[PDB]
Amino acid sequence: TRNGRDSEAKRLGVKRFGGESVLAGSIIVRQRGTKFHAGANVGCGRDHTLFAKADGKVKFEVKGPKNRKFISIEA
Amino acid sequence: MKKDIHPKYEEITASCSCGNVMKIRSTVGHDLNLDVCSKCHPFFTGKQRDVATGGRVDRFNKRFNI
Amino acid sequence: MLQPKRTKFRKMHKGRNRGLAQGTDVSFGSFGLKAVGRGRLTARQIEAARRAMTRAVKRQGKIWIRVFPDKPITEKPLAVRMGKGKGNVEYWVALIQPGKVLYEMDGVPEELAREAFKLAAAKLPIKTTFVTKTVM
Amino acid sequence: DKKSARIRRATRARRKLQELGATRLVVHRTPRHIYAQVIAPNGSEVLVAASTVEKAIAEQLKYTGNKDAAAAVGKAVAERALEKGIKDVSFDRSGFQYHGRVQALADAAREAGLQF
Amino acid sequence: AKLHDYYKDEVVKKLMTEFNYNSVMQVPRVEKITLNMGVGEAIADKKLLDNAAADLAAISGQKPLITKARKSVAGFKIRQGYPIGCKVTLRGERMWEFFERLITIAVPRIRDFRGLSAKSFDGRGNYSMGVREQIIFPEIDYDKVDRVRGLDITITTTAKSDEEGRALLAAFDFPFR
Amino acid sequence: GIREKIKLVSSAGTGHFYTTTKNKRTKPEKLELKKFDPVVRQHVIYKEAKI
RNA sequence: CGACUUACCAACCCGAUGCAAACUGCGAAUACCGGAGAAUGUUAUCACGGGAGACACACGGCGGGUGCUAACGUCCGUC
RNA sequence: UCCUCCUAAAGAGUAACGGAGGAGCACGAAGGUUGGCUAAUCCUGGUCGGACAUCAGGAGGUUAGUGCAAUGGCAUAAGCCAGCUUGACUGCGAGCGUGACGGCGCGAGCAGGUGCGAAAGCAGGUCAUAGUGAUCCGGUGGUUCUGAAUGGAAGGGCCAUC
RNA sequence: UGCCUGGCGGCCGUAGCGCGGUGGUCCCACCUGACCCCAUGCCGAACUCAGAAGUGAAACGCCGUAGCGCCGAUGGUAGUGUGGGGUCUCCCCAUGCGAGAGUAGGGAACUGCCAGGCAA
RNA sequence: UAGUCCGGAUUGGAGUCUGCAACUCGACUCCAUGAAGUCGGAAUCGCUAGUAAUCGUGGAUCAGAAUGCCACGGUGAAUAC
RNA sequence: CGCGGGGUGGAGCAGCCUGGUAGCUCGUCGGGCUCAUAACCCGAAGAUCGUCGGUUCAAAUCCGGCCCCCGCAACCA
RNA sequence: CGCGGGGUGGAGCAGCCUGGUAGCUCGUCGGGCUCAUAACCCGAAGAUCGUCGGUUCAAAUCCGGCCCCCGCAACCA
Ligand SMILES: [K+]
Ligand SMILES: [Mg+2]
Ligand SMILES: [Mg+2]
Ligand SMILES: [Mg+2]
Ligand SMILES: [Mg+2]
Ligand SMILES: [Mg+2]
Ligand SMILES: [Mg+2]
Ligand SMILES: [Mg+2]
Ligand SMILES: [Mg+2]
Ligand SMILES: [Mg+2]
Ligand SMILES: [Mg+2]
Ligand SMILES: [Mg+2]
Ligand SMILES: [Mg+2]
Ligand SMILES: [Mg+2]
Ligand SMILES: [Mg+2]
Ligand SMILES: [Mg+2]
Ligand SMILES: [Mg+2]
Ligand SMILES: [Mg+2]
Ligand SMILES: [Mg+2]
Ligand SMILES: [Mg+2]
Ligand SMILES: [Mg+2]
Ligand SMILES: [Mg+2]
Ligand SMILES: [Mg+2]
Ligand SMILES: [Mg+2]
Ligand SMILES: [Mg+2]
Ligand SMILES: [Mg+2]
Ligand SMILES: [Mg+2]
Ligand SMILES: [Mg+2]
Ligand SMILES: [Mg+2]
Ligand SMILES: [Mg+2]
Ligand SMILES: [Mg+2]
Ligand SMILES: [Mg+2]
Ligand SMILES: [Mg+2]
Ligand SMILES: [Mg+2]
Ligand SMILES: [Mg+2]
Ligand SMILES: [Mg+2]
Ligand SMILES: [Mg+2]
Ligand SMILES: [Mg+2]
Ligand SMILES: [Mg+2]
Ligand SMILES: [Mg+2]
Ligand SMILES: [Mg+2]
Ligand SMILES: [Mg+2]
Ligand SMILES: [Mg+2]
Ligand SMILES: [Mg+2]
Ligand SMILES: [Mg+2]
Ligand SMILES: [Mg+2]
Ligand SMILES: [Mg+2]
Ligand SMILES: [Mg+2]
Ligand SMILES: [Mg+2]
Ligand SMILES: [Mg+2]
Ligand SMILES: [Mg+2]
Ligand SMILES: [Mg+2]
Ligand SMILES: [Mg+2]
Ligand SMILES: [Mg+2]
Ligand SMILES: [Mg+2]
Ligand SMILES: [Mg+2]
Ligand SMILES: [Mg+2]
Ligand SMILES: [Mg+2]
Ligand SMILES: [Mg+2]
Ligand SMILES: [Mg+2]
Ligand SMILES: [Mg+2]
Ligand SMILES: [Mg+2]
Ligand SMILES: [Mg+2]
Ligand SMILES: [Mg+2]
Ligand SMILES: [Mg+2]
Ligand SMILES: [Mg+2]
Ligand SMILES: [Mg+2]
Ligand SMILES: [Mg+2]
Ligand SMILES: [Mg+2]
Ligand SMILES: [Mg+2]
Ligand SMILES: [Mg+2]
Ligand SMILES: [Mg+2]
Ligand SMILES: [Mg+2]
Ligand SMILES: [Mg+2]
Ligand SMILES: [Mg+2]
Ligand SMILES: [Mg+2]
Ligand SMILES: [Mg+2]
Ligand SMILES: [Mg+2]
Ligand SMILES: [Mg+2]
Ligand SMILES: [Mg+2]
Ligand SMILES: [Mg+2]
Ligand SMILES: [Mg+2]
Ligand SMILES: [Mg+2]
Ligand SMILES: [Mg+2]
Ligand SMILES: [Mg+2]
Ligand SMILES: [Mg+2]
Ligand SMILES: [Mg+2]
Ligand SMILES: [Mg+2]
Ligand SMILES: [Mg+2]
Ligand SMILES: [Mg+2]
Ligand SMILES: [Mg+2]
Ligand SMILES: [Mg+2]
Ligand SMILES: [Mg+2]
Ligand SMILES: [Mg+2]
Ligand SMILES: [Mg+2]
Ligand SMILES: [Mg+2]
Ligand SMILES: [Mg+2]
Ligand SMILES: [Mg+2]
Ligand SMILES: [Mg+2]
Ligand SMILES: [Mg+2]
Ligand SMILES: [Mg+2]
Ligand SMILES: [Mg+2]
Ligand SMILES: [Mg+2]
Ligand SMILES: [Mg+2]
Ligand SMILES: [Mg+2]
Ligand SMILES: [Mg+2]
Ligand SMILES: [Mg+2]
Ligand SMILES: [Mg+2]
Ligand SMILES: [Mg+2]
Ligand SMILES: [Mg+2]
Ligand SMILES: [Mg+2]
Ligand SMILES: [Mg+2]
Ligand SMILES: [Mg+2]
Ligand SMILES: [Mg+2]
Ligand SMILES: [Mg+2]
Ligand SMILES: [Mg+2]
Ligand SMILES: [Mg+2]
Ligand SMILES: [Mg+2]
Ligand SMILES: [Mg+2]
Ligand SMILES: [Mg+2]
Ligand SMILES: [Mg+2]
Ligand SMILES: [Mg+2]
Ligand SMILES: [Mg+2]
Ligand SMILES: [Mg+2]
Ligand SMILES: [Mg+2]
Ligand SMILES: [Mg+2]
Ligand SMILES: [Mg+2]
Ligand SMILES: [Mg+2]
Repeated sequence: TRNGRDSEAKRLGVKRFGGESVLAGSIIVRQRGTKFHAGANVGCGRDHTLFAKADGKVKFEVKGPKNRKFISIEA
Repeated sequence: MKKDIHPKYEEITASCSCGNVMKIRSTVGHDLNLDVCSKCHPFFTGKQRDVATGGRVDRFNKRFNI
Repeated sequence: MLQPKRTKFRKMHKGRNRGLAQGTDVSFGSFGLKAVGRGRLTARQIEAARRAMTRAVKRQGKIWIRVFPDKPITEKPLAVRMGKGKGNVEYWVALIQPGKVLYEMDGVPEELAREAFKLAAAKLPIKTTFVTKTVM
Repeated sequence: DKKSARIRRATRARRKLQELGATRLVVHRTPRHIYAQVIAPNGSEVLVAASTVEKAIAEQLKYTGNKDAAAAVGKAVAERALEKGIKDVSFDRSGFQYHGRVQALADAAREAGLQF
Repeated sequence: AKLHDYYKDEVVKKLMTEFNYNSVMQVPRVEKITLNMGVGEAIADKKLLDNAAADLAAISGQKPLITKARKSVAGFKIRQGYPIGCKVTLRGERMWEFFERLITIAVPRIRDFRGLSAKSFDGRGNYSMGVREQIIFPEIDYDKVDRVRGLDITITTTAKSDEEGRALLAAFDFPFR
Repeated sequence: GIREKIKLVSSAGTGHFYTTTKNKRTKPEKLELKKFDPVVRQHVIYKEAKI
């Protein structure tokens, strides 16, 4: 053949889901671009990884002018 | 405007041979001397004299005259 | 022989020809050849059935071809073992679900439009039927 | 349009400031008049507001739209803000280059006592 | 400032009667005069553009911007961010001073000037002249320049149509065909 | 290949150093960044040097 | 250099149709993650230690790659 | 060996000599940060100037751009200019993700000491995911460690790095 | 209390366009000047400063009009978990879930908190 | 010491004579026009003194139409081992 | 069918695997030389690079398909 | 890993250890030559030392780097 190569899989996706209790530091979403965005008490690292900045329950929202998905935390 | 970088934009007197004296401001020096202006240029007469040039039948009649 | 003029990808998966068709209504022309059966029409079959209609109705009338291939079919050479790559694209097919209007005619009599579609249907693999442009 | 270009030029500050959850001092400048208002960290309700459009301040000044007028508002807002109990705030320049009237307003707000 | 005051004192009036304008702001006013000089031959000789800038800086008051090439193209052998021409975007006070000097004493020195094109409008009142030589302006000394590199003048206005924008210029005794 | 590696050495202090890459052909002059020396515990002018 | 004729060939928008594993302005059933609560189950769970075997699988049904929608073929997912 | 897309059955993962493409670097500014900007393709008009340089307008609305493939992303722009600079910083690290493991990744906050901004703040390399190899054995500089009787030293160790 | 207009959020297109009409006492915008503060990689177009002669022309508001965009049922259709059956590269019963598209239509948004002016 | 006050081609216009007649197709004149050309590649020609070179001049044919032909005289060389 | 290498004025060769440049030798056309032809001398033209597509600011030169062309391999039973 | 030599017109050379004066040979255009061609002969057109830095009256030259050019023989993750 001419081809037959492939990269190792990156285990990207929503790790902790909506309504799930998480501890401060817990990664919520591993993903490439900002498919989800950082809302209240959530960070956004160099890898665009959304992580909890405070102990609470995860909350997914669909808010903004352009109608983007935001991840917030509420204690 | 930004000072230093630009050239010296000084006032000067334009005076053509027609008689139209006219102060202006430009990068020249001391004085000016012009040939023509917006007044005294042949465009209002120019178009009258330029368009009415053709005429072949009368040119023949001027030679024969009969 | 009908074929896409350039394509994104040379080779395509096999897939599965399931469900019902979408081009069911006789849209442009008066009459039409509807596919009762399920299957796939090669580029050769379409041209062969087009020639059989066109030559039956003569110069007069107008024909539409609602189906177009755009699905390449690979085939492995003779006396070649399995694997060592996907085979080479030989021919092109159009997947035909039940209900799909294949051809449509216009500007001909009803009795002589049928006789033409029989000759076309004879070339095709799929079981077909005659349909008229109804209202709504 | 100019306005729209000023809004999106400001937006980055606003959105960064609402994420922190801080009490912002918005300052809307205008050819005639200069406005200022302290807004609660939620963003909706206003706690303190002052401007040269207010006759209480307009009656005193020479002209409503200059550095000395901006200082008079900048003093006023901060003078109310301390009575309400506000002290630690942020300063939303609101798409206006921090230089003239808004700088005078901010400096007057600092010198009045509003610690930010 | 002479043509500037002429606009306000006269012309402001003359145009009101033609198109029965509701307000004084409806009348077209002249916004900016943009002198361009796409020298182009600066690919070979780098100084040749510095000579053109010296000529634009003479013709206008202010010093020109050296315009970079927007995109790379093979047809002329140029690349992204290469200095290819000069421009001056003069407006306000010196604009009216230049606009007088253009029509009153520069146009008349155009070689065999018979009439300027009245059909040279953009469909939105913005006029565009193109002068062949530099010598037509009296700011350039004769034994200084050694190349006939023309510029092009572009008068930008607030009019919404070329017919509406023609009267504006025509009202300044602008020589049309 | 091409882009070699260098040793940014501290001026004022102990022989602590950083290491970075550098293109030597395009940039023939030497670096002079102002990085943190942790032995002195201070920001110091770190000059370029070879390994 | 002034310009007429024309058995004539297909643009980008219009309206009407199709098609797509590597197209998506939409979009299920399921499956998966978390919490709440009954009841049921020989703790079924997870944790640490002692011993292993095993790491040639087969076919059948569903989703598929491959082959010819060939093979008691081949390769995966799932029972 | 590594990265991207599909195959992959809407969590993760998932094979074949299945289908298509890439990588083995680049960069002292192409990093940091404050201040500004906003794109392709046209249609017009315009000195040479043409099918295409530069200017002016309009219509467009991201059709572009992103150091390099693809996918996901980007207007608050992560795109494009600009001014100061060295956070491409040392010691840590709550907690998570991903690994059979060796490993790999993300990370608020803390201590020290810095840039930038008026500050709010931001900054522990670059839109993200490729740019890479374990140990052993040596080399180089350092060091509050060892120092085969005792002082040293060699050789070790520990740091940093090849 | 209403009528106005600003600032600032909630909501993100039933919230946007095209179209037609309008507002200028304030408010807002163009505007007026540029010794200055500061500004253009040229230009007071920007940004900035000082002002009040004009104006509501453009902008922005604001009210109208379905030319578009958008929202959008019901019934059906397609898929489909579970269990069964076929004529078994396809489908069909039983039972649950049930779109997309397209119709009937809805539609010129709706509200918070200060702040100023105007008929009360 | 310049494509020049060098060259004077080429063209537009206005004419003059001859001649039945000047557009194909004459000559000359005036006005404007102002080209190639900066001493010529391989080659190559004539010329041994009033000759070569160079300046004008006339005639024949001829209504008109020479830069040709045939004649005439001005200045007048170099070189021939 | 696998595997390298090719395809450039009329001929044979460079330039091609390091992207912007088209040379060399004959032949051809024009003029010389000769009584003439050859030889010889002096000028001149002549190839968008197999073809169709990409990538790119730009392709003879990079990459892909397809049409000829050489060289190599198609073995154990 | 090194100590060493070596670095000029387009290129192959020397000259470079013994600081004040960069040669020499192929590429170079005009001659003279001959009814002519080849030769042969004569003169012309080009580097202030790859390049940057210290001292001293004078620095390719004395001394340090770079870009490198290597001769080699060593080279055991
Ligand atoms: K598995
Ligand atoms: Mg694989
Ligand atoms: Mg992958
Ligand atoms: Mg894999
Ligand atoms: Mg592996
Ligand atoms: Mg970070
Ligand atoms: Mg499939
Ligand atoms: Mg279908
Ligand atoms: Mg349909
Ligand atoms: Mg094979
Ligand atoms: Mg910013
Ligand atoms: Mg008031
Ligand atoms: Mg310091
Ligand atoms: Mg057609
Ligand atoms: Mg349509
Ligand atoms: Mg897919
Ligand atoms: Mg799909
Ligand atoms: Mg739709
Ligand atoms: Mg969606
Ligand atoms: Mg649902
Ligand atoms: Mg369920
Ligand atoms: Mg559960
Ligand atoms: Mg649980
Ligand atoms: Mg539970
Ligand atoms: Mg529970
Ligand atoms: Mg309970
Ligand atoms: Mg228990
Ligand atoms: Mg447990
Ligand atoms: Mg367990
Ligand atoms: Mg055990
Ligand atoms: Mg095994
Ligand atoms: Mg196995
Ligand atoms: Mg076994
Ligand atoms: Mg198996
Ligand atoms: Mg089986
Ligand atoms: Mg199956
Ligand atoms: Mg099978
Ligand atoms: Mg059996
Ligand atoms: Mg099997
Ligand atoms: Mg998948
Ligand atoms: Mg998956
Ligand atoms: Mg799944
Ligand atoms: Mg497996
Ligand atoms: Mg590869
Ligand atoms: Mg690197
Ligand atoms: Mg910079
Ligand atoms: Mg940054
Ligand atoms: Mg528009
Ligand atoms: Mg793009
Ligand atoms: Mg791409
Ligand atoms: Mg950046
Ligand atoms: Mg950016
Ligand atoms: Mg500083
Ligand atoms: Mg510095
Ligand atoms: Mg500095
Ligand atoms: Mg680094
Ligand atoms: Mg990384
Ligand atoms: Mg301390
Ligand atoms: Mg600290
Ligand atoms: Mg500082
Ligand atoms: Mg500071
Ligand atoms: Mg701070
Ligand atoms: Mg950052
Ligand atoms: Mg970057
Ligand atoms: Mg990147
Ligand atoms: Mg990467
Ligand atoms: Mg080993
Ligand atoms: Mg060791
Ligand atoms: Mg040693
Ligand atoms: Mg020591
Ligand atoms: Mg210690
Ligand atoms: Mg000791
Ligand atoms: Mg000791
Ligand atoms: Mg010791
Ligand atoms: Mg002992
Ligand atoms: Mg002792
Ligand atoms: Mg001892
Ligand atoms: Mg002792
Ligand atoms: Mg030691
Ligand atoms: Mg050691
Ligand atoms: Mg230790
Ligand atoms: Mg609105
Ligand atoms: Mg309107
Ligand atoms: Mg209107
Ligand atoms: Mg009105
Ligand atoms: Mg009106
Ligand atoms: Mg008032
Ligand atoms: Mg102005
Ligand atoms: Mg202004
Ligand atoms: Mg209006
Ligand atoms: Mg209007
Ligand atoms: Mg209303
Ligand atoms: Mg209505
Ligand atoms: Mg209606
Ligand atoms: Mg109605
Ligand atoms: Mg209902
Ligand atoms: Mg079943
Ligand atoms: Mg079933
Ligand atoms: Mg049953
Ligand atoms: Mg039965
Ligand atoms: Mg059966
Ligand atoms: Mg329904
Ligand atoms: Mg629906
Ligand atoms: Mg719908
Ligand atoms: Mg309808
Ligand atoms: Mg209706
Ligand atoms: Mg409304
Ligand atoms: Mg209402
Ligand atoms: Mg209230
Ligand atoms: Mg001279
Ligand atoms: Mg000439
Ligand atoms: Mg002359
Ligand atoms: Mg010439
Ligand atoms: Mg010449
Ligand atoms: Mg001569
Ligand atoms: Mg000769
Ligand atoms: Mg003579
Ligand atoms: Mg004579
Ligand atoms: Mg005679
Ligand atoms: Mg003669
Ligand atoms: Mg050649
Ligand atoms: Mg010949
Ligand atoms: Mg050929
Ligand atoms: Mg491209
Ligand atoms: Mg080429
Ligand atoms: Mg030796
Ligand atoms: Mg002779
Ligand atoms: Mg080794």
